[PDB]
Amino acid sequence: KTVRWCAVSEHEATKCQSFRDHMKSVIPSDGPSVACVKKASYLDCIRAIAANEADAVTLDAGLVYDAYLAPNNLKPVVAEFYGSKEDPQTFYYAVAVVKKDSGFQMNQLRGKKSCHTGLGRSAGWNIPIGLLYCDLPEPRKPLEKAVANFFSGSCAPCADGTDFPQLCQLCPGCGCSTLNQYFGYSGAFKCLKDGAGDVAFVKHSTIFENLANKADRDQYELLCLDNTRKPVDEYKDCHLAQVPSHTVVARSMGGKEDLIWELLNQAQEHFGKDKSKEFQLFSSPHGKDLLFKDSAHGFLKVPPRMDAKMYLGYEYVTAIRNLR
Ligand SMILES: O=C([O-])C(=O)[O-]
Ligand SMILES: [Fe+3]
Repeated sequence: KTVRWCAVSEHEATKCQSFRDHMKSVIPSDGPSVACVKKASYLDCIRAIAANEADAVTLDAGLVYDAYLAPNNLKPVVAEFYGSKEDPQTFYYAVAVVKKDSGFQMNQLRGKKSCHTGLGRSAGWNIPIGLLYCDLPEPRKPLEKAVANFFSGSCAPCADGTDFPQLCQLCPGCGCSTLNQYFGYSGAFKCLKDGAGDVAFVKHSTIFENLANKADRDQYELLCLDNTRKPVDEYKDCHLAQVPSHTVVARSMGGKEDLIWELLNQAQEHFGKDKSKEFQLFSSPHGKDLLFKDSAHGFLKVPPRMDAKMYLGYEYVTAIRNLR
């Protein structure tokens, strides 16, 4: 059958079209195929899947939690893994990247400018805001406003700029897709690189995906929880938290989870890491982290009928619930 993949905005749509075309060039007419459904935000994708208008979309773990809530109740079916095929990692590190010598520690973030990957995402929001919660000025609810008040300007993609204007000060409109150049891991990093923000809440691989030369990376550092700074290569001993890997989600009823796995498992063999000169699942000339994360090395099938809370784990679920 055909898996209707939900692509968010034009860059992902282009990659999705290529995914469909290349799969059809190596997969038999009776094999798994992919169709593309374009949406403006992951939120529209979640709704589309619940409404039987699409079948699959890859989501950051914080969003996987949101997708599980009523009335969507989507479930994780295929997880990304990082690191390498030999040593698959079903988690990653949330870090706070800053420029060398900017003069401030984690406990001095008040009044600084922040670059977030997006509202509700693991490394860019849930983890850092959860750690800074008590530092935020009262009233702490709504959370978005308290965060806007704490920093002196930010970019929080997907936030409502009408109600929380300061959250889009660094990226007018707070676009929830790659149409917003400061959206996502690499978008938040660019926000820091360009000088718009003072800190970028991203993952441990982010700076390495954007600066190939160590000499350039040496101009950046990481904020550690003990209020000290360390080189970007020392993230294992200077991170905010470890979080679950991104996962493809689907409906619980008539969700096609078996076909989604068949599609992706065959796809990673044909177009996975370093497999093809024609197409790549984990990179693209059209942008970074389109459909799947560039840092992913493959996919693993989620255990039978597992729901979001169980997949995420008690530690991360507690982190989200405590923040809220
Ligand atoms: O984890 C995050 O912040 C993301 O995926 O954007
Ligand atoms: Fe993420």
